[PDB]
Amino acid sequence: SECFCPTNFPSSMYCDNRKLKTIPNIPMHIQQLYLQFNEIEAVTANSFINATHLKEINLSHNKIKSQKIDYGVFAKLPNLLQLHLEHNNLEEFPFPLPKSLERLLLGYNEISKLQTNAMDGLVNLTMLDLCYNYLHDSLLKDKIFAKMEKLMQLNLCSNRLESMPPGLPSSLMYLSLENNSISSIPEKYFDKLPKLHTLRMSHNKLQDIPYNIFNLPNIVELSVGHNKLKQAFYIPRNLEHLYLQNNEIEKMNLTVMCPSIDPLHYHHLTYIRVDQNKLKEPISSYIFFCFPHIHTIYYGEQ
Ligand SMILES: *[C@@H]1O[C@H](CO)[C@@H](O)[C@H](O)[C@H]1NC(C)=O
Ligand SMILES: *[C@@H]1O[C@H](CO)[C@@H](O)[C@H](O)[C@H]1NC(C)=O
Ligand SMILES: *[C@@H]1O[C@H](CO)[C@@H](O)[C@H](O)[C@H]1NC(C)=O
Ligand SMILES: *[C@@H]1O[C@H](CO)[C@@H](O)[C@H](O)[C@H]1NC(C)=O
Repeated sequence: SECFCPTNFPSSMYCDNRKLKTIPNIPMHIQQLYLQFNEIEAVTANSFINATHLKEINLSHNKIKSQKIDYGVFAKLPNLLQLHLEHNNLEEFPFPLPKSLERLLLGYNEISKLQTNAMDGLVNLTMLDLCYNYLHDSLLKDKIFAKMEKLMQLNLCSNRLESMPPGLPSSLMYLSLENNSISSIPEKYFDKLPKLHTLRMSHNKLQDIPYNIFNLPNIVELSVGHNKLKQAFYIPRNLEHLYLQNNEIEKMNLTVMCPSIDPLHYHHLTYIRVDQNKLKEPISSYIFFCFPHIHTIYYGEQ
């Protein structure tokens, strides 16, 4: 009676936006369970005991605390693929979790603790969202993501990181580190991240980055706005979108951006954003000969 189970979508149960204080008893045939936007504090075993076929649980926008999640409640679900726990009051990374897990969303919590080996076995994880938490470098230093060899997307934005996370898996394609306090990137950091397509590092403290740190063969989006960069750098062939707003750039040195034109493979660059730098004039018109696909250069004010 508290939830709605449509007869035409019989494996789905909607318990969302109902001011629920507790998770109701879940029938055994339920595969998609929506409990978001409630006032739930605890996740107890008694609610899930027969619900062995759960593939997706949304518990986002609740008041769940780490200490009120019963041991094993998620881990005993052998087909759980997706777990949403964003917008809760979690202080630590939840464990144990089932190894079937593919997508785990933990954004907007208070995660400041991450137990040694908490990520082990999550070898099927493709998406991990930890944005808006309290992570700091010591939690990540032992290469904790390294065995997640299917991980495609890692969101670590709006945390308390001072360094680039070490030993990220080589599968990774999307890395967000926006709104941390990262100031350098170590020399060969990207050597074992050849699949990186999207790198978001806006709102950090980047300044004296290595020459050709961003010479990345599969990068498509590079977002380094609101940092302290003084110079342009070599644009890699694959890049399409470049976000450089709100840095300390006096001139975009076109020769550094493009030292040679190869007319058999033109660079893919399509979009540059450079507003709120210290540029006196537009970039040299010769940019269009190295980057023939440029459709927009946003200058705003400087
Ligand atoms: C779940 O089913 C078991 C039988 O495997 C039963 O003992 C238990 O009481 C049931 N739980 C419910 C209806 O919540
Ligand atoms: C991971 O995914 C594949 C199917 O894509 C499956 O065969 C394998 O059993 C899964 N591993 C775990 C530990 O759930
Ligand atoms: C940075 O993160 C803090 C919390 O860590 C948040 O309040 C702030 O808005 C964030 N800034 C941006 C630009 O996202
Ligand atoms: C471009 O960069 C090179 C090396 O940093 C330098 O020799 C040259 O003067 C620069 N050209 C400009 C700023 O127009």
